Amino acid sequence: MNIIRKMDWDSMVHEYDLDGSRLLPWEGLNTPFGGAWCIVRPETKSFRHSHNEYELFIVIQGNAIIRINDEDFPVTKGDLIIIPLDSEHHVINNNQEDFHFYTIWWDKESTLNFLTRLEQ
Amino acid sequence: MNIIRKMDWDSMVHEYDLDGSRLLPWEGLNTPFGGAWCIVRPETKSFRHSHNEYELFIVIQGNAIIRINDEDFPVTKGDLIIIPLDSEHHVINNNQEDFHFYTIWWDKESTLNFLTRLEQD
Ligand code: NA
Ligand code: NI
Ligand code: NI
Repeated sequence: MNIIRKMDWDSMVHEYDLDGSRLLPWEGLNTPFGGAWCIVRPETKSFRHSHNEYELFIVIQGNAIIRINDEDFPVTKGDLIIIPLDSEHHVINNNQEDFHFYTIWWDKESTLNFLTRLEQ
Repeated sequence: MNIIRKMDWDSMVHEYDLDGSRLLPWEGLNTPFGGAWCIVRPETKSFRHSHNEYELFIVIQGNAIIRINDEDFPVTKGDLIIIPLDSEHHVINNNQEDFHFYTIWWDKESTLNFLTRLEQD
């Protein structure tokens, strides 16, 4: 089982108009949530969407405006954002510096699935 | 409820020899995990402990050493670290700049407690 994953900034995967690195798959790691390290590149904005799976953002570097429903939030390093269920959300980076955040998402399914694997 | 919590660094609570900002409590937030934004100050180390709970570190800023049962894991921005269950873990910051990481921890008690809450909600 692998304790450490060194970040490889050369193998980010573009998805939702951002460049990310997903937590999963990770063999041996049983979690009740999913995650991703996300980079919104300068002068861009991520794809807008909503969903039935709880989510929060941990703001790591840079500055962005985060738009939830029709509202905007200035955000910066250290800020936490909880996205309400059924909310359109996306991230706007107007700065000449990459915007980094980590997202964690979870629901009933992911939590039960964690419990099942500890059973088995 | 609160959609956003702006970080105030001054309000961090010192514990295990680091400065932390715990996620919980957060009214109306139901999670199957806990967590915290942690800073190991320059030229300091955190309090070593072991536990049954699962735990993951997301390394945010700075360079530092995670010692897990005496083997040392050098880490930087972007690295992720799983803490094996019951391991003897702490964080060593030998240089001149703050070391930041986010810890997320979880167990059967926290997941089941999350499920019980939706059902009660
Ligand atoms: Na600093
Ligand atoms: Ni989302
Ligand atoms: Ni721990």
